[PDB]
Amino acid sequence: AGNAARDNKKTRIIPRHLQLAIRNDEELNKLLGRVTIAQGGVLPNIQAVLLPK
DNA sequence: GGCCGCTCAATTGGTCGTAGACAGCTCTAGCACCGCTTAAACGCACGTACGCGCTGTCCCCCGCGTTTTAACCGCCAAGGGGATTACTCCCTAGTCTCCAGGCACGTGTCAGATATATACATCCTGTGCATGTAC
Repeated sequence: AGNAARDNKKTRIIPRHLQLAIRNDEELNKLLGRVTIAQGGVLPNIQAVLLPK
C-alpha cells in the first residue's frame, strides 16, 4: 500500500492504496475475495475488446 | 388344388428358496440424562448523563426533456467446419477375492502446561495540541 501510494504520486495511505495492495497480488485477492473496502473503489480495468481498435 | 389329421416343440400359469434391509423389536446394559441439591454472577430493573439522530430553510450542478446521427443490433442467407450417430472390435473397469501388513482406535497410568489466586507494574487509550498533506 505504501509503495502504491508513493508510485501514484502521493504519501498518505488511504483506502484506494489498500485496494491497490489487495488486487495486484493474487494471494491477497483470493484471501479477501468478496469482502469490500470502504471508498477503495475498483482496480483500474477498461476492458479488452471494448478498448477500441 | 385345397383343408384338416396326429405328433412334438412351444408360450403361458403357481411353489421354492434367498437376500436385501428394514421394521420392530427383544432385550439388555450402560452411560447419559434427570433430580434435587448448594450456591453466586450475570441480567434485569432502574434511573441517570447526553450525544446523537430527526427536522427547519438556503442554492448550483445535477436531473431530466428534445436534438441528429453513426455504429451498433440483429436480421437473413450463405457456406463450410464439425457433432452426432452409425457399428464393430478391444481392452481395462468391475468385482470379489484374499493376504499380510499398516496403523486407527482402544485403553491403561503418569505427569506437565494449563487455569487461576492474587499480587505488580508498565502498556497503551482518551484528550489535547502542534503543524503539514491533499485538495
